Amino acid sequence: GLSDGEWQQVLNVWGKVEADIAGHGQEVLIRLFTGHPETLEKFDKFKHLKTEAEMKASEDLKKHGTVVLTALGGILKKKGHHEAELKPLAQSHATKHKIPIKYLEFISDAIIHVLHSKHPGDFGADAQGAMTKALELFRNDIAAKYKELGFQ
Ligand code: HEM
Repeated sequence: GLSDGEWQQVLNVWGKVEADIAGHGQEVLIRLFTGHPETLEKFDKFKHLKTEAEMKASEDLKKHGTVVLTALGGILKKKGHHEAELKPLAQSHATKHKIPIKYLEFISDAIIHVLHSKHPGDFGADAQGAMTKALELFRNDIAAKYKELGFQ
């Protein structure tokens, strides 16, 4: 649950992402894959990537980064009223991709890391607080659907 002022911070930060969605999406996935190499094994189309240089050179990884952040941005713009947008993603990630909630924690922290890396000194403590709360809400509502499905 976020206040109006917190949502305003989230959507202000998101403007930074929308200026370069592919570059942000690429770096988020690279941070996930290099920090948590077990996550790469869930992607049949990226498991061939052995080095970060190959990851950086992969145009399909940048494409998928655009898909991921476009979906997340659509959810964030609903300011919590995201049941219709979130349900299909919860279902596909639990039942088809088999993504444990832990990996959603990993990618949430990766987003925070990338924002500081690309905007050092321009991602203030209030903005980090609000973005963190928004990603916690996203993860918590996914977790509720995971529990319904019995997925661990
Ligand atoms: C912010 C969190 C995430 C968002 C918004 C997101 C979004 C998406 C979307 C929109 C798709 C394509 C449609 C679909 O299959 O539902 C997708 C596919 C997929 N996601 Fe995610 N995802 C997220 C996190 C993760 C994480 C953490 C993992 C694994 C560590 C993951 C694994 C996958 C896989 C394996 C696919 C299929 C890729 C393919 O072969 O095309 N997702 N995701």
